Amino acid sequence: GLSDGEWQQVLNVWGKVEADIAGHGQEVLIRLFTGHPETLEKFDKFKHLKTEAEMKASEDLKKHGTVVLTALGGILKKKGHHEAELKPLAQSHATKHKIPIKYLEFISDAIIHVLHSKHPGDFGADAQGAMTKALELFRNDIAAKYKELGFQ
Ligand code: HEM
Repeated sequence: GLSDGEWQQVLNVWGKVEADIAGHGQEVLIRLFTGHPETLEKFDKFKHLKTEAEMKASEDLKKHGTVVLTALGGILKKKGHHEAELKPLAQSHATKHKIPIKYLEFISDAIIHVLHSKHPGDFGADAQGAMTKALELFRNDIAAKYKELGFQ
């Protein structure tokens, strides 16, 4: 649950992402894959990537980064009223991709890391607080659907 002022911070930060969605999406996935190499094994189309240089050179990884952040941005713009947008993603990630909630924690922290890396000194403590709360809400509502499905 976020206040109006917190949502305003989230959507202000998101403007930074929308200026370069592919570059942000690429770096988020690279941070996930290099920090948590077990996550790469869930992607049949990226498991061939052995080095970060190959990851950086992969145009399909940048494409998928655009898909991921476009979906997340659509959810964030609903300011919590995201049941219709979130349900299909919860279902596909639990039942088809088999993504444990832990990996959603990993990618949430990766987003925070990338924002500081690309905007050092321009991602203030209030903005980090609000973005963190928004990603916690996203993860918590996914977790509720995971529990319904019995997925661990
Ligand atoms: C912010 C969190 C995430 C968002 C918004 C997101 C979004 C998406 C979307 C929109 C798709 C394509 C449609 C679909 O299959 O539902 C997708 C596919 C997929 N996601 Fe995610 N995802 C997220 C996190 C993760 C994480 C953490 C993992 C694994 C560590 C993951 C694994 C996958 C896989 C394996 C696919 C299929 C890729 C393919 O072969 O095309 N997702 N995701």
